[PDB]
Amino acid sequence: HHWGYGKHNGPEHWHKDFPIAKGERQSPVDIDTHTAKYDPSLKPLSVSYDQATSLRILNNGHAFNVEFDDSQDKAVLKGGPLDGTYRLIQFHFHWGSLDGQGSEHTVDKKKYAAELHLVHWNTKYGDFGKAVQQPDGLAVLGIFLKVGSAKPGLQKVVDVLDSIKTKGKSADFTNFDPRGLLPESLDYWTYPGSLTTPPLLECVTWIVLKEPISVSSEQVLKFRKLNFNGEGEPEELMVDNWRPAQPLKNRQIKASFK
Ligand SMILES: NS(=O)(=O)c1cc([N+](=O)[O-])ccc1Cl
Ligand SMILES: [Cl-]
Ligand SMILES: [Hg+2]
Ligand SMILES: [Zn+2]
Repeated sequence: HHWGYGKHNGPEHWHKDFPIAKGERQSPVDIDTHTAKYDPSLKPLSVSYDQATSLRILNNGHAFNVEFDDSQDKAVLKGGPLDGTYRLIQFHFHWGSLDGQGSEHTVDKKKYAAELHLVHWNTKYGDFGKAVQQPDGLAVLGIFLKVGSAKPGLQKVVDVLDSIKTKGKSADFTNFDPRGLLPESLDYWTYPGSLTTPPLLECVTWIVLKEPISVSSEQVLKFRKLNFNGEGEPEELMVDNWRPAQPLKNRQIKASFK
């Protein structure tokens, strides 16, 4: 009985094996744009993905990960609310069964069709493993996806999904440039949070971009062809793999823009 997104193992059940699910800084959260406050103390956000080196793509049972070689100082996120440098290790998405839902964070209660998460670990901690034992160990750059015009830079990911349909399958995925998945503006909202998936560790500084990227209906439709199940098992489409908004509690969301 592994955690998942179904009726008997979904978000409302996670707290049993992962008590921190009811913690003080859980993610995602609803971003109330009117309550968010512009923060002058925030420094310019820096996303440097020019040397990013992808290795492979994997269906892990709850989503698919595009993994990067993080053994060297490449693909780094710094500035903004961050102290020091954070290194990109992987990115993945959360999406719905319909265009009207799919994102984890919401904006004034609005749900987007999907949400992209670029995961980075604080280099001061040596590696990802040690980083997730720290309150400021991770930084996730979140980007909303809406259905409209296709995103050319996403097609290479879409076309390889047919090879990793079921849980456990992986495939080489080199030379993929994540810069092609970024919107024009880096305006963002930021707050202290957690992993949105078990173990739900509270080590994340969330940086959610205001401007969504547009992807085509065809592209998201292919995301929905993936399977939660492993090969040879009854088909359970990989859809609605998103956790709903959690209590903001003692937290303030800061905006990088006026
Ligand atoms: N959703 S997330 O970005 O908080 C996240 C997801 C996973 N995952 O479910 O593979 C690992 C790390 C992080 Cl920070
Ligand atoms: Cl597991
Ligand atoms: Hg999983
Ligand atoms: Zn995620």
